[PDB]
Amino acid sequence: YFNLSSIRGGVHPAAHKDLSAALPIGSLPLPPRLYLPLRQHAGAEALPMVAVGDKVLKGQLLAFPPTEVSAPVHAPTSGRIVAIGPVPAPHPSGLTTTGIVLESDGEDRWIDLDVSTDPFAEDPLVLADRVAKAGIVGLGGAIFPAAVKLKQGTRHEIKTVLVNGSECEPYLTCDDRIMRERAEAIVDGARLIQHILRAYSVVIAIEDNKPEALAAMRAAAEHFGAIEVMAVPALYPMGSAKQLIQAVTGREVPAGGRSTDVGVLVHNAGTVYAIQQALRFGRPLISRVVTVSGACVKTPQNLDVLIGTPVQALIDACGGLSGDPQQLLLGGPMMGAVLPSTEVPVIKGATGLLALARHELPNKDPAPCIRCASCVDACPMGLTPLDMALYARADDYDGASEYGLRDCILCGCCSYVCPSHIPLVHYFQYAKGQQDERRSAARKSD
Amino acid sequence: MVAYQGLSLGLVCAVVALLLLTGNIMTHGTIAEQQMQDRLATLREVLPQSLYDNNPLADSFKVQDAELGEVEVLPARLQGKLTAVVFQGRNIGYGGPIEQMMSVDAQGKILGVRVLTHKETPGLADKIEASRSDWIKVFDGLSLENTALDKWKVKKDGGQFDQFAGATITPRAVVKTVLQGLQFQARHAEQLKA
Amino acid sequence: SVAAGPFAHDRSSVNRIMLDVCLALTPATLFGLVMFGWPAINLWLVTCVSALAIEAACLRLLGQPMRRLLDGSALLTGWLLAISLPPWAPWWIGVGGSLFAIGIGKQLYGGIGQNPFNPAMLARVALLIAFPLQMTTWALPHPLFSSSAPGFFDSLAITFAGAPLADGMTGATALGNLKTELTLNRTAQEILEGGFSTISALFGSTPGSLGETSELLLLVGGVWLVLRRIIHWEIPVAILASVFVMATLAYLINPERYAGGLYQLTSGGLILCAFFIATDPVTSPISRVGRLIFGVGCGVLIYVIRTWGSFPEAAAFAVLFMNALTPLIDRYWRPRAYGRNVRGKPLVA
Amino acid sequence: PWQYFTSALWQYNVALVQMLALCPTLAVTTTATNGLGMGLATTLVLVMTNALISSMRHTISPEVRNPVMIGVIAGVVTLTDMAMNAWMHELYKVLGLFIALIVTNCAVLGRAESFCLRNPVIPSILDGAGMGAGFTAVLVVIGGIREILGSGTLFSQASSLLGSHFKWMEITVIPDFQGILLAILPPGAFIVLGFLLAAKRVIDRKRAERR
Amino acid sequence: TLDTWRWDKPA
Amino acid sequence: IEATLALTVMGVLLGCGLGLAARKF
Amino acid sequence: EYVLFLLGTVLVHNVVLVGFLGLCPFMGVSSKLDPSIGLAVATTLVMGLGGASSWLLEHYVLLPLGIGFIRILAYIVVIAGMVQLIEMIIRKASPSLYRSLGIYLPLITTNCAVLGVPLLSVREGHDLTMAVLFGLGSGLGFSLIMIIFAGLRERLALANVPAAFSGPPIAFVTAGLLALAFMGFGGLI
Ligand SMILES: CCCCCCCCCCCCCCCCCCCC(=O)O[C@H](COC(=O)CCCCCCCCCCCCCC)COP(=O)(O)OCCN
Ligand SMILES: CCCCCCCCCCCCO[C@@H]1O[C@H](CO)[C@@H](O[C@H]2O[C@H](CO)[C@@H](O)[C@H](O)[C@H]2O)[C@H](O)[C@H]1O
Ligand SMILES: CCCCCCCCCCCCO[C@@H]1O[C@H](CO)[C@@H](O[C@H]2O[C@H](CO)[C@@H](O)[C@H](O)[C@H]2O)[C@H](O)[C@H]1O
Ligand SMILES: CCCCCCCCCCCCO[C@@H]1O[C@H](CO)[C@@H](O[C@H]2O[C@H](CO)[C@@H](O)[C@H](O)[C@H]2O)[C@H](O)[C@H]1O
Ligand SMILES: CCCCCCCCCCCCO[C@@H]1O[C@H](CO)[C@@H](O[C@H]2O[C@H](CO)[C@@H](O)[C@H](O)[C@H]2O)[C@H](O)[C@H]1O
Ligand SMILES: CCCCCCCCCCCCO[C@@H]1O[C@H](CO)[C@@H](O[C@H]2O[C@H](CO)[C@@H](O)[C@H](O)[C@H]2O)[C@H](O)[C@H]1O
Ligand SMILES: CCCCCCCCCCCCO[C@@H]1O[C@H](CO)[C@@H](O[C@H]2O[C@H](CO)[C@@H](O)[C@H](O)[C@H]2O)[C@H](O)[C@H]1O
Ligand SMILES: CCCCCCCCCCCCO[C@@H]1O[C@H](CO)[C@@H](O[C@H]2O[C@H](CO)[C@@H](O)[C@H](O)[C@H]2O)[C@H](O)[C@H]1O
Ligand SMILES: CCCCCCCCCCCCO[C@@H]1O[C@H](CO)[C@@H](O[C@H]2O[C@H](CO)[C@@H](O)[C@H](O)[C@H]2O)[C@H](O)[C@H]1O
Ligand SMILES: CCCCCCCCCCCCO[C@@H]1O[C@H](CO)[C@@H](O[C@H]2O[C@H](CO)[C@@H](O)[C@H](O)[C@H]2O)[C@H](O)[C@H]1O
Ligand SMILES: CCCCCCCCCCCCO[C@@H]1O[C@H](CO)[C@@H](O[C@H]2O[C@H](CO)[C@@H](O)[C@H](O)[C@H]2O)[C@H](O)[C@H]1O
Ligand SMILES: CCCCCCCCCCCCO[C@@H]1O[C@H](CO)[C@@H](O[C@H]2O[C@H](CO)[C@@H](O)[C@H](O)[C@H]2O)[C@H](O)[C@H]1O
Ligand SMILES: CCCCCCCCCCCCO[C@@H]1O[C@H](CO)[C@@H](O[C@H]2O[C@H](CO)[C@@H](O)[C@H](O)[C@H]2O)[C@H](O)[C@H]1O
Ligand SMILES: Cc1cc2nc3c(=O)[nH]c(=O)nc-3n(C[C@H](O)[C@H](O)[C@H](O)COP(=O)(O)O)c2cc1C
Ligand SMILES: Cc1cc2nc3c(=O)[nH]c(=O)nc-3n(C[C@H](O)[C@H](O)[C@H](O)CO)c2cc1C
Ligand code: SF4
Ligand code: SF4
Ligand code: FES
Repeated sequence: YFNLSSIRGGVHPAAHKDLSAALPIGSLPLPPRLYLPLRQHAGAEALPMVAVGDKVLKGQLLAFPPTEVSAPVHAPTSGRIVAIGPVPAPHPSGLTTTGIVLESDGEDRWIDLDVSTDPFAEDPLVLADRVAKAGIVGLGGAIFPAAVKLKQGTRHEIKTVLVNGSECEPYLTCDDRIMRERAEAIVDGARLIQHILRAYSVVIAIEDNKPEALAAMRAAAEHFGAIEVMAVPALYPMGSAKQLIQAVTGREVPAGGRSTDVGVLVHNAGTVYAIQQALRFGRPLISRVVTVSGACVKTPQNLDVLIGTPVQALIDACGGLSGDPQQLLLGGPMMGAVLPSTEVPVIKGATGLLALARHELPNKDPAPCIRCASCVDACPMGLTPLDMALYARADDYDGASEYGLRDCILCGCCSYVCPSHIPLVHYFQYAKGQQDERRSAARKSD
Repeated sequence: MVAYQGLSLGLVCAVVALLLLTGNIMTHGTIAEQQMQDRLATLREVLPQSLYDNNPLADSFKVQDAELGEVEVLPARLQGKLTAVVFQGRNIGYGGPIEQMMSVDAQGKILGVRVLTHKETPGLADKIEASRSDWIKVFDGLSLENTALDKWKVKKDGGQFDQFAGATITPRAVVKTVLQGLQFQARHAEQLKA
Repeated sequence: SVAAGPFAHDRSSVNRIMLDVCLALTPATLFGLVMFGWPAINLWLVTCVSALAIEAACLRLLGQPMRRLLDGSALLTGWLLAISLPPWAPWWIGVGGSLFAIGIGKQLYGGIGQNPFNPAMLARVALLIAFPLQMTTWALPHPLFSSSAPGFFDSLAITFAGAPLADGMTGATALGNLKTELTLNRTAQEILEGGFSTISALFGSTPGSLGETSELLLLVGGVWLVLRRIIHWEIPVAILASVFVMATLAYLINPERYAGGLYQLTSGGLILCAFFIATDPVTSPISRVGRLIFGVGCGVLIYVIRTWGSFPEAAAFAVLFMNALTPLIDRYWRPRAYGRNVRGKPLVA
Repeated sequence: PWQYFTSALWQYNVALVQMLALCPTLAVTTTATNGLGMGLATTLVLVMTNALISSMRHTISPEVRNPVMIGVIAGVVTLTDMAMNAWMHELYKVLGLFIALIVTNCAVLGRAESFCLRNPVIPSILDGAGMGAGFTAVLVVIGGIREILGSGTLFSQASSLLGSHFKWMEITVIPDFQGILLAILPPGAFIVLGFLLAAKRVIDRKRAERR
Repeated sequence: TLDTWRWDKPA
Repeated sequence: IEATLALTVMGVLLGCGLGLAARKF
Repeated sequence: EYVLFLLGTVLVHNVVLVGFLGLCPFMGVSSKLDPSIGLAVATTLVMGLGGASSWLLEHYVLLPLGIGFIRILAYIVVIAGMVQLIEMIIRKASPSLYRSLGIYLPLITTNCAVLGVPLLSVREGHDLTMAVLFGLGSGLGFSLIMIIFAGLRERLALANVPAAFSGPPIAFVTAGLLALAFMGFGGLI
């Protein structure tokens, strides 16, 4: 503890968190139809179990995992299946994907949940498989199944459960409100995780730019001992698992290794809240919290949205587009993607619905690199982005891999501090995609 | 096999050596003449033909002094009588030592000064060469009796000799060499003065 | 085509950097121009205009967009070359230097960010080598509006054409005077007692280059540049520390032969080279240890060629040598990654 | 057999296409007359060596192929030196070491080892003559482009170096010119050579596009 | 398809 | 003469050395 | 002292920038750093041994017998011979060693530097120790220049050099500028 800070890089972008983190979490009227993609997680894609025209209740297991590394899909609301086919996906390409379409009946009747009894009584494996049959996908961006992470963590020895409450992305305030209003729930979820993984204490960390969240967390968790609330600095690449681990524990996650090596596990606050809900009440992951902000939105807010709700309904709920949105990002400005259209659904990993106007989007006129070395002074991983970009532009991906293309996390600190405006992150993404394509080809060859 | 590998190499070396020897026996003669003629051409630029009769590069002296060390005085005798003596002087300049030649007559009057070797920066102190400026031709009537030991310096130090625009170290070295040569001739009488 | 992130920026630009560097150079350039007068102004104007025009022509030939002219990469080089030249120099000296730098040194390699050598110092070295007489004629300070400096048309005849200046308007500086007097079998103390004052040399009351003369306004500009986070303190700190330490050691060893410390600092283009010229981003290391090595080597070479060399100042030569050595330093002193040791293999825990 | 002569001048140049024999190209080039003299000496030695090797082609055991040939080359070089030290001493003093440094001339040995071993005497001789004319052309173009920039004058002291009969080549360009000193110096050689290489590239591309 | 979609090199 | 014999000796020494080296290695 | 002589040979009297010796392999192999380093080490070793052997032959065979005009021939022959040996003995006695020194040895057999340096030594009339030091200095200067020009050419391989100058012409221009930068060391030693 007693954070080492360091980080060895980082930027201070405009937070813009004061225009949305005022109102409480709103609610959505039930939209007519929901589009649920069958791949809302990492790894394999779940297989459907219902047919067209079937009647399902709120919480039914529409799709099941084909392998260990997957996650089921649960019906957000009671209704009738109308399509098991192609649906638009929340991807920059705009291509379609396999997915179900559910017509909202409007009754909104819950299924007979399999509630547990005395959650602090059972062995860790039973709780882990209960989480597995809950749809938890780790709503922090990595969309990785929480059950696999917990099962792997139980194998080793864990000395600390680190709740990643440091929402660092600009314009995003979902974590702030979810921690202000659900402090008891997040503390109980942290306790349940600490029981699942035999550990010592939880070190729940929040950034210093959220005094209300810190006060609420400290008020909620002061009678139970090992629970701790920590104040990390206000840095952009601070929510990352590796950077937060280095800041709190003081060690470094070895390259090509997992967080369990240093005996620390990282979970987002929304993921821990979902785990707490699943363990205490048996409710699967059906809805989450998203942040709608930007200069083109009449009323920025945080909305509790069902999975599969179209983006257009979300925009209409918050008043409407008060002008022409130059960009419609899905997530923070440093990692968001351009939405092809407003009919795209909301996957479990969707974090924001930013509507950036012209005055918020900086102009960029690319120029030759002047080798000012401002990239090296901002990279959290201590790489040399200029050399990586030079080798990627020359199609020498092998040379770029030597300079740190393997360890890059695409945080976007490169292009933020570039005098001659260069899309360094675009180069890195293109090089990684080319490496993945070559790897796929050569693997198929075998 | 080993037959070719050594036989052909030895044969090449032997035949080529023989041909080179046949060339040497012819060219060794004519190369010495060319080098001696080059030496005479360099010497003649400061010594007019009428003054000397015998061959200057046949009776070269070797004189020890107290400062310069060993000298290479070449006499120029018309009829058993010394008329001019040609020697060389060395002095540290800016880019390195400067080797110049002096051809001073039997009465102490300088008959001409030429700079043989120098490594000064071109375009700034290259005027010492007689093919670029007439400055080196200043020492043509001066001696140790019409110029006391106050005018044998550049104008910067209070003398009578002009200095190059932007370069004074090289003229200082040349004037010092000329003065030292004249004083060396004055010290060693008879065999150098007559 | 789809657009990639991030969608945020810090409003930085190359134009702002170059304009800030020019603004930092302005207080010393004004002091230099006022002290020497109209010929200095004419030389500076000619050098800057020639730099801009030749950059425009080179951009037109190579096909690059004309917006590259507006980033200040050529105006800064012209400014540095003009302030690095003798004050009362002919126009063709400045024009030739500008053509040799913007051209061979910068545009022949592709443009900004591609050249491996410093353009301004390359032009200065080429001018010194090609024309030694015109680059070693230092005019005494003749302040503007002083009743002794030439008028506005006499100064035009001085700068353009070839009218000889005067008998008595040209003197010797400090380093060259010290070396000459040492070659005149005088000890290294008598020379500095009656031929050098530190207070006047620090203010800038001595003959020298156009902007080199003042070692205080340059220091203020460099400090402001460091506080603006445009340059890194490693190179200036290393250069100044190395030169001062070597000079002090030499003075302590042989006081009657070596002069060091204040004399070495307040003489020549050491401060200007350390702050504004050796900190060229395109031709400097990108690491911290690399920058420290760059600065230490620059200082050592500058002092070595100053003391035992054949030049009175070798800031340009040291900078060019270290620019040549830069790529090896870049490829052998890369910063440590995350979760890896210095050698690069993964950490063990 | 004349086709090789017409091809070795521009299509395959010893120092402009094959990137060989750069030491004499860059060192003895300060005057056009020096370049012409070096080029002609190299042409003479090339012709003689090539002819001798072609005549003695049917042997030269491959395992010892290098030194043997070097031997022959060395002979024709050494004799050459001892000729021009005895009857062209004024030219010999200027060239100095590089007249002796023809044994290691990469172009000479490469052409010897690449053509002479598989061709008759006359094609060998013609090839050598073409290579030497190409070398001479390069050493005259670079020599002139450096001399003009350094002093303004074209071929100079030809009456002394190459004999009074070649006085007619003494022509002055840009009278009343002090010249740029950098062209004579070593930095002036590499830049001029690079510019000539780029000009050759450009003219070749223009011809190819016209084709 | 989506799994075969990859980024285009920046201009 | 005393020179050609030395030249031939050095030549045959080099030839025998290279031949023995090629044979053994 | 010997340190001043070595430094002067390396910097003040560099065999390439102000000597114009061994330019063809220097401009043909410097595209890649590892071959440049290998050839630099190999040529340093070869030039040192060649200088030592040339001095021994000149002061023990050529001069006592009265024949000097054969010198060039003798020198090259000996050096060539030696190089061949230094090559083939490396092949299988240390097979791992034939990846950094042996592969590049064929080149330096005829380099104009292994021949240039000994003749220059001959002109100055150096002794055995001085000749060996001169050879090693010339070698360490050839290295110091190749292992510095390779870096620049590799930096420029990834640059944006115009299509009319990419490759050899830009290398020649960079070499000219590097010689103009080395010119500052003149007269220091
Ligand atoms: C005139 C005497 C000057 C004396 C003083 C000179 C002092 C300064 C020297 C400056 C020389 C010029 C520097 C500017 C070069 C700009 C290059 C622009 C880009 C480029 O490569 O353009 C190409 C140049 O033409 C070529 O590639 C052809 C070039 C042919 C050169 C022939 C002259 C050889 C002699 C040079 C001696 C210099 C000595 C200097 C001491 C043609 O455009 P591109 O094909 O790249 O277009 C691509 C678009 N698609
Ligand atoms: C990369 C770091 C290199 C560190 C180098 C440190 C060694 C250099 C300094 C010690 C040598 C000082 O060298 C001393 O100075 C003078 C010039 O002042 C050198 O040079 C002097 O002699 C040479 C040879 O004749 C000529 O150029 C001229 O006469 C003069 O310049 C001398 O050889 C020596 O007397
Ligand atoms: C891009 C275009 C070129 C810009 C750079 C050149 C600017 C003009 C420089 C011209 C220089 C000519 O050089 C100088 O000319 C001026 C007038 O100009 C002459 O001046 C002459 O006319 C002026 C009035 O016009 C009189 O006051 C003066 O007494 C008389 O001498 C100078 O005697 C001469 O030394
Ligand atoms: C990018 C900026 C470039 C700036 C270029 C400026 C070029 C200026 C050229 C100056 C010309 C020579 O300068 C001039 O020389 C001549 C004779 O030599 C004399 O001047 C005489 O001829 C010039 C024309 O050449 C007439 O303008 C002048 O009235 C007359 O007196 C003066 O000395 C000086 O006016
Ligand atoms: C090598 C790096 C620098 C590259 C240099 C590019 C070449 C630039 C020109 C160099 C010319 C050198 O030659 C130089 O010619 C100029 C004309 O311009 C002559 O100049 C003469 O006439 C001009 C008018 O035109 C007057 O301004 C000048 O005062 C007078 O001397 C110089 O007396 C001579 O020294
Ligand atoms: C931005 C607006 C303008 C700001 C600049 C205001 C002017 C500043 C520059 C003034 C410089 C001239 O001022 C001074 O003039 C005198 C003679 O007059 C010169 O001559 C002398 O002055 C100094 C004064 O200490 C003497 O010690 C010294 O022996 C000698 O250099 C100086 O070298 C020069 O420094
Ligand atoms: C009497 C003559 C004295 C000449 C002095 C010349 C020294 C030049 C530099 C002056 C000092 C500048 O002061 C400098 O301020 C910067 C402001 O970011 C500090 O900060 C600097 O280092 C820190 C780490 O230590 C970095 O994280 C930071 O990015 C960098 O800017 C430096 O630690 C300090 O060295
Ligand atoms: C390595 C990084 C730099 C370290 C610091 C470098 C400082 C500058 C170099 C200092 C060099 C001193 O150089 C050396 O000075 C000594 C002084 O003892 C001179 O020595 C001379 O004077 C001393 C007394 O002072 C006599 O006893 C001695 O017999 C005589 O030779 C040497 O001839 C000279 O070689
Ligand atoms: C710049 C940042 C790094 C600073 C590092 C400081 C480390 C060294 C500290 C001890 C330095 C002592 O430095 C000492 O100062 C004296 C004045 O007292 C200076 O000496 C000064 O006055 C003497 C006469 O008194 C003059 O002959 C001399 O030219 C002048 O510089 C010298 O430079 C040095 O002899
Ligand atoms: C021509 C003159 C040349 C001058 C050359 C100067 C010597 C340079 C070579 C020796 C360098 C040794 O470089 C070695 O690098 C390691 C990292 O690998 C440094 O390690 C450390 O350096 C600095 C210490 O200030 C820290 O800020 C840095 O974070 C850390 O890496 C060691 O402190 C240093 O010993
Ligand atoms: C790596 C960094 C190393 C820094 C340098 C440290 C070593 C410095 C050695 C030089 C020490 C002084 O060494 C010696 O000093 C003498 C007298 O003092 C000076 O004086 C020299 O000048 C003349 C010509 O100017 C020379 O011909 C002569 O050899 C010598 O007298 C020279 O500079 C140097 O020959
Ligand atoms: C952006 C750059 C703009 C460049 C503008 C240049 C304008 C001036 C053109 C160059 C100077 C022409 O001025 C020149 O003057 C000299 C005498 O001084 C005379 O020229 C004479 O000397 C010059 C010296 O280089 C040579 O051309 C030649 O030896 C002879 O013609 C001519 O009058 C004219 O060639
Ligand atoms: C890595 C870079 C290293 C730089 C070089 C190391 C410093 C070298 C300094 C050499 C200084 C030469 O200094 C000059 O030379 C002579 C001999 O040549 C020195 O002489 C000194 O060393 C010689 C040789 O060991 C002794 O015999 C002598 O008693 C002593 O005085 C003088 O002090 C000076 O006149
Ligand atoms: C650039 C970047 C930004 C990140 N921002 C956050 C964040 O704001 N909140 C968070 O919890 N994790 C953040 N992370 C890390 C992961 O999203 C998450 O912490 C971990 O990988 C999986 O946690 P989960 O299992 O709780 O989803 C970030 C990572 C990177 C690389
Ligand atoms: C801090 C700093 C220093 C600079 N120094 C120089 C310099 O010495 N010479 C130069 O031509 N440009 C200099 N520039 C301008 C820029 O670096 C120049 O365009 C590149 O060297 C061109 O390749 C400098 C710019 C900055 C920001
Ligand atoms: S995107 Fe990759 S290279 Fe760039 S700063 Fe982030 S981790 Fe470093
Ligand atoms: S920030 Fe931009 S200009 Fe600076 S080194 Fe990195 S890529 Fe180059
Ligand atoms: S290396 Fe000298 S000619 Fe090839």
